Amino acid sequence: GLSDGEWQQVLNVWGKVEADIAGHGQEVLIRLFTGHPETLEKFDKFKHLKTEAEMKASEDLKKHGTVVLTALGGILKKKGHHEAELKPLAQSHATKHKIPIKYLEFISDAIIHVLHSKHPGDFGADAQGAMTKALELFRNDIAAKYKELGFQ
Ligand code: HEM
Repeated sequence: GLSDGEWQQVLNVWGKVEADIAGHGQEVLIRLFTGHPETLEKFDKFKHLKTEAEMKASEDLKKHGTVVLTALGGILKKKGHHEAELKPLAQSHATKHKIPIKYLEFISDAIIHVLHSKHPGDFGADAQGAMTKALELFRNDIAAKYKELGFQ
């Protein structure tokens, strides 16, 4: 649950992402894959990537980064009223991709890391607080659907 002022911070930060969605999406996935190499094994189309240089050179990884952040941005713009947008993603990630909630924690922290890396000194403590709360809400509502499905 976020206040109006917190949502305003989230959507202000998101403007930074929308200026370069592919570059942000690429770096988020690279941070996930290099920090948590077990996550790469869930992607049949990226498991061939052995080095970060190959990851950086992969145009399909940048494409998928655009898909991921476009979906997340659509959810964030609903300011919590995201049941219709979130349900299909919860279902596909639990039942088809088999993504444990832990990996959603990993990618949430990766987003925070990338924002500081690309905007050092321009991602203030209030903005980090609000973005963190928004990603916690996203993860918590996914977790509720995971529990319904019995997925661990
Ligand atoms: C912010 C969190 C995430 C968002 C918004 C997101 C979004 C998406 C979307 C929109 C798709 C394509 C449609 C679909 O299959 O539902 C997708 C596919 C997929 N996601 Fe995610 N995802 C997220 C996190 C993760 C994480 C953490 C993992 C694994 C560590 C993951 C694994 C996958 C896989 C394996 C696919 C299929 C890729 C393919 O072969 O095309 N997702 N995701």
